[PDB]
Amino acid sequence: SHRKFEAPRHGSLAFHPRKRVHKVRATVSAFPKDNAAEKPHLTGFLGFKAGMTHVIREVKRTNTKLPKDGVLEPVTIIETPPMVVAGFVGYKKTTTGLKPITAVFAEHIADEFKRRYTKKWYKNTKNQFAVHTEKYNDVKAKSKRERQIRLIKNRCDVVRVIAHTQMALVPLKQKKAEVMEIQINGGSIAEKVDFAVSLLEKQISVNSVFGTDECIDVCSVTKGHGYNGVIKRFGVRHLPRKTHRGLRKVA
Amino acid sequence: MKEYYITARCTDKAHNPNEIFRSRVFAPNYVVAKSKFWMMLKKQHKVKKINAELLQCQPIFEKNPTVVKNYQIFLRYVSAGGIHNITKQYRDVTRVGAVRQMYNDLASQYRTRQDKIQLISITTVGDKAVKNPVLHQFVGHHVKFPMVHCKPVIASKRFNLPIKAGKLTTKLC
Amino acid sequence: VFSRFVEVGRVVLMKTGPFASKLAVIVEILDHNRVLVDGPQAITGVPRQVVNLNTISLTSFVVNKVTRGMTHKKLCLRFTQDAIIKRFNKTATGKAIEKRILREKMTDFDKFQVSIINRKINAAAKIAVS
Amino acid sequence: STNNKVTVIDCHGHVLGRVASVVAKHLLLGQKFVLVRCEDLQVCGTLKMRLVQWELYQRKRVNTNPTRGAFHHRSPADMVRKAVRGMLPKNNYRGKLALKNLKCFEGCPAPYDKMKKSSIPEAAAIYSFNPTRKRTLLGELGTAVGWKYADVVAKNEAERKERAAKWYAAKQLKQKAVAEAKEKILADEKYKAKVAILKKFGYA
Amino acid sequence: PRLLKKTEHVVIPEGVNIEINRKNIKVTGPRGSLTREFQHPKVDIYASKLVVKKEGPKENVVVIDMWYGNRRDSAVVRTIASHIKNMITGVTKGYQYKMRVVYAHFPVTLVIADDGKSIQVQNFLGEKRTRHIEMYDGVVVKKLGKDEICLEGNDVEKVSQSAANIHAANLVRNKDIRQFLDGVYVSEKCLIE
Amino acid sequence: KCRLHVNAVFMGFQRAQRNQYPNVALLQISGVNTKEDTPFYIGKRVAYVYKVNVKKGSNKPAIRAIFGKIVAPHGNHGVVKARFLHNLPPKAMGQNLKVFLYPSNI
RNA sequence: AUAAACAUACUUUGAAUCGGCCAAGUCUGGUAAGCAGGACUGGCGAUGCGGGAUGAACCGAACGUCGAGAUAAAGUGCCAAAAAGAAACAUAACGAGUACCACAAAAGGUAUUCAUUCAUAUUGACAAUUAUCGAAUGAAUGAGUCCUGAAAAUGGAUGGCAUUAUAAUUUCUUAACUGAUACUCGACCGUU
RNA sequence: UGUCGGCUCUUCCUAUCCAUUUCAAGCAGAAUUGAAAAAAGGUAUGAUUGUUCACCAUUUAAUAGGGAACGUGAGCUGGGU
RNA sequence: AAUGGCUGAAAGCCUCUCAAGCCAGAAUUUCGUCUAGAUGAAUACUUUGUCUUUUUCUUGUUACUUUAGUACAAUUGAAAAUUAUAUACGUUGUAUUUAUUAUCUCGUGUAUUACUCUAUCAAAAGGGUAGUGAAUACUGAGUUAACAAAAUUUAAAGCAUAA
Repeated sequence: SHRKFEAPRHGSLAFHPRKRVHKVRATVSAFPKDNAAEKPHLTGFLGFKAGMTHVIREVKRTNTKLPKDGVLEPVTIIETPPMVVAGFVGYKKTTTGLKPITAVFAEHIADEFKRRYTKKWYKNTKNQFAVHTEKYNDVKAKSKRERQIRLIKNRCDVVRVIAHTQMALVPLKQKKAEVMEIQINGGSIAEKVDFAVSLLEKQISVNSVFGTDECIDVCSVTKGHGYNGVIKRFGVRHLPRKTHRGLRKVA
Repeated sequence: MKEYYITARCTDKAHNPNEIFRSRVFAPNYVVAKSKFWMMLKKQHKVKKINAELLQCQPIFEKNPTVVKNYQIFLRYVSAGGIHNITKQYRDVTRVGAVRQMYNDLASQYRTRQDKIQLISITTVGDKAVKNPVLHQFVGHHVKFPMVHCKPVIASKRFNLPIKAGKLTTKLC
Repeated sequence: VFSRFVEVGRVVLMKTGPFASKLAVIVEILDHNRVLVDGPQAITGVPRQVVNLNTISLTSFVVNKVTRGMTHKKLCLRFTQDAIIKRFNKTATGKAIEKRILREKMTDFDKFQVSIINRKINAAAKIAVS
Repeated sequence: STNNKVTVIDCHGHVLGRVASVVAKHLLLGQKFVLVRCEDLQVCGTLKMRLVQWELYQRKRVNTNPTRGAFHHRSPADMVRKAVRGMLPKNNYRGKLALKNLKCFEGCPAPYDKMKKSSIPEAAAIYSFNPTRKRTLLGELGTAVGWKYADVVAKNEAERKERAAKWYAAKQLKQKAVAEAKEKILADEKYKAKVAILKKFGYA
Repeated sequence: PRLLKKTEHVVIPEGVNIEINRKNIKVTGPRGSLTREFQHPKVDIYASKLVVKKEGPKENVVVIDMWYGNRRDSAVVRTIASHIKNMITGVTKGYQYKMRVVYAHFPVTLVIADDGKSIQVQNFLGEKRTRHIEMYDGVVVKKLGKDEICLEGNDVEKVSQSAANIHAANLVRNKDIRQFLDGVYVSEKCLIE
Repeated sequence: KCRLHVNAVFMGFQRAQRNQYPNVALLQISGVNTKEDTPFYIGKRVAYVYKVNVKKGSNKPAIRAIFGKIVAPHGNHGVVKARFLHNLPPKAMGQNLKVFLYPSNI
């Protein structure tokens, strides 16, 4: 028999299954579509949410009935200290999606970036990138790096810079940095690698990436709530008071 | 298909025993030829096998199975609706050769099985008497056409390999 | 424009059956599927018969002044006058037909020398090129 | 003996089902097959007709749990594997072993781009099709149903033709030189003893 | 039924050069160059000479030949022959399509770009949306007179389609079209020369 | 040293749709594409030679064989019937079988 | 005429059983029913085996334990043992595809193939522009195939994969082939 | 095999009520009527009755018709039977 | 998609096509975007460089330890496209497994190679250069074989140290 009355289904199936993530940082599953008729630039950043406040702002839109003295809006504050670029990677377009080809790294690597390659740092030998650094200037290694740069310019289509935060500038207790791959959208692959190489060991600020009054996307992990029932998970109707064995369930 | 010459006579009160029934029957073998022959007698002269004597049942062979001839088969067949008479022309070198064409063509275009067709007669017509739209195009003396999209021929099943080497080509032939 | 046609007088080449790799001459066309080959039985041995076009192949020769339903006697005169056998044996198929007959009578000793001799010649010819 | 070689099949200008029947029979006979260019196969039907069949195919899906449901692979190399797998024994060791000896790639990867290629005369589209019957390439159909890598394969194939074109021209020059050097020493006076044997059997 | 041989031809005038490479006819004439592909797997297109008049002499022709084939496929010989015939006209005396504008109460303004590769239709039936309508390569619009434009080009398939594209953008919707006889219509189809 | 045999594929036993008779094994000799090329091989020796990874201390051979004879054709595509001393192991389907040249009648 | 001596005629004592069901070139009641009830026969029950994918009844054929050989129904692109050739009307479609069987009708089409009848067919019919234009044109009917008609509830069923001048359908040719616990020959076990 | 209805909830059918795209009208406009594609999204609040059903008063772009063991009792209620 | 059109035959005309070839057209389909996600890839450090099993230490993994056994660089595998395919020819008629004249010695230089190795420039190459070796052709000559034997593909025991 058909349902007597109709109503929209509770919850969205665009997010089923509701599996919780493992890493606090969330990776963007995409980047803005590349345009090859512009100067290379960075298309992403990474900040730490501080809190929320409210501002009174003056309406500049025309043909609107909003008050002339200002509208109250909520705003989130995202503290974004400068990032450190510690390498770059080239990607190639194959018949199984992007496949990274090489990852050229800088000569000097901060201890924040080294902590990402271990689990018990206080027991580690902390020899990450030690062989890379000690032999950086050798002709055997310098020749290999020039091959890696030339390989990307010949057989790659996507360049991303491996940039990491500096946890000393934030009130968090975590010391290990957060690493994010930021794509370079711009001219030919020849000058993308040229632009990428110039950024090694340099610091990038959020103003170089985003402009003024710019619309952006935000990717993050929502606040956790643990185990929950169907009324909070899916917003279904609570059962009448008379019900045996409980009210807050799908009948 | 083979052609037979069958004769018989009826020896009873109703029929005088001095009139011989002849026929030219196209049958796969001489047992079927007699079976067709007896039915034509019973359905047309009330002559039954138990009151008749067969005289001759001889095969008939083509005199010149090397001369191309245009045939004209007059026949009647039974459909879902009723019974019709058809006249179909065929090109072949033997009388039996053309009849097998008629049986195979009727069973394809008209979906009519062999036990619905009675061959009334078969004659040989002239070159200009052919009226089949397709068959009329090949009766002239100056017929000529290139056979395109030829599949390459294999001498025998001996060289029929499942997987070959290289590429495959048709033939302008 | 197509070069080889299925006409009257066209010299065809049987490709299967008991008369495979034997020449024949079309003297009649029954329809789009069947032709009457009479490759002179007094010359090549192909009897006057009707064959399907899937079993034969065309050639580059047409016998001059062949009418449909030509008799065997007059057809033989036009076949030798054109000298089809002389002309056919100089073609790529003609030499391929005689090659197959040459190879099918080899013995194990015959195949031994050829494999040995040709291997040296091919190796030596490769050396001579800088 | 043990046949460790691979029978490379160039799926260009073939029929999808007819290729599979010949391959799926010979996978059960111990042969290892690699079908390069499984995106150049042909299937009977216009693009409109092929999409209706795909729309019917996509409907088959477990109602209570689509994650368990029939998995509809859009890549042409997976259309061929599915078609081949339907002609192999199901749920036994014999069927699974024969499937492990089959691979397509949409183009021609590094090892199989320089191997000798084969053909299946039963599956050729020039022997089993009316020329006026409209057909559909697997790659063209795959793009319609959501196969994204139709442009990578077209780019990769383009550079494989430019590399082979110059290799073929270089090989042609060397072959002409060797061919003309063989004629000179076939006609030499010292080699008459050997040549006389070759002329006897028609080799030379 | 199946025809053993269906043949059609198109005569080439003096100023037209035709070269054929695997059903790919390229026609070059006094006005320009035209190209097309006839991907029918059962036609044979080739140049030759053939006497086409009862008492006239030989002349250069392009012969479209199709052998044994059903009437579904035998009908394409004359279709391709007509297509090649239109090419010869197009590169010798190009095609022009005169389109006239009809309105009831609201005048309609056509803003033709400077290059002639685009047009603009405004105030159609008092609407505020403006229709652009691109033009195919080789087709040029121009304002002939008052409430009239003509399209100039060589390919009759490009010219006619562009004219129909202009009409198709200015249809009356949700109204009795037997009363609202508005839009741009093709007055007549003729040759530039 | 030399090749004195022709490889044949152990396709499977003589069978029906739902039955199987392992007394007779079907083989596909290489180069025999029709049943008229079968009369040569009717009677020739056939061997299924396999390899066993024996332990060091075991005196059993590391290469064992099962022999048999080709007895009759099977179908029009040059498939033969072979009967062995012991029925072939069904794990050996699709493997290669040496078809020798003796008993020679040449 | 044919067959019949482990033929024929029995006598005595007794068991179980009398809920039946199915098929059909059959019938009666009923709108009909996998409904109810009958005449004749064959089956299932009491019965496995090969085939129809699967199935109490359909098709072949009825069973001691086996070896080899021809066969039956029916099959021969792969699952699956086994086929090659010939001609056609089909096929731009979830159209076609192993009877019982698991569905489709009336009706319509300037869709297509073939046949019959009639008229125009030339020194000139039809279409287009009396002339040119120069070979078929028009009408009616019948028989096959195709398309519309053709809408149901979990996602799915020519058995599946697949085919498309077929690997579909209708008919053929070839002293082609495959295959049952039935047939022939042989060995052994038991009854007579 | 827990036998009505209601409540809660998901999914499915189209023989479509609305929204989208089209053709026709005895379609001037507005409002309507007949039909095609299309089932991805929506399709209400109450008085009386245990009612399914019904009949009223509104609101809405619309307040369409049905299936899932006449969906759903170790999901509820027990109004009816 | 429905639908409206373009060129256009069949059927000299007409026709959007129960023809080939195109365009416009949906809350439509597919890319793009979002969520979960298998086989994977790159980089960092620790190793190892012909190979395995049974044991064994550890929370566990890798390297590691002992006793053996096993192989030792050098002829493999690519035209593309079309098929009514420019003209000519039809090059016929057996895909992989599976195309080397038994072993060794003596010999002279030259030449060759999708051959091996070294150095170098490059390179996600059957790459270039230079050298060396191997095999082959010019192209030989000589020794030996009789009975026997001509086989790996992997077994068995450990926890000192490091990550």
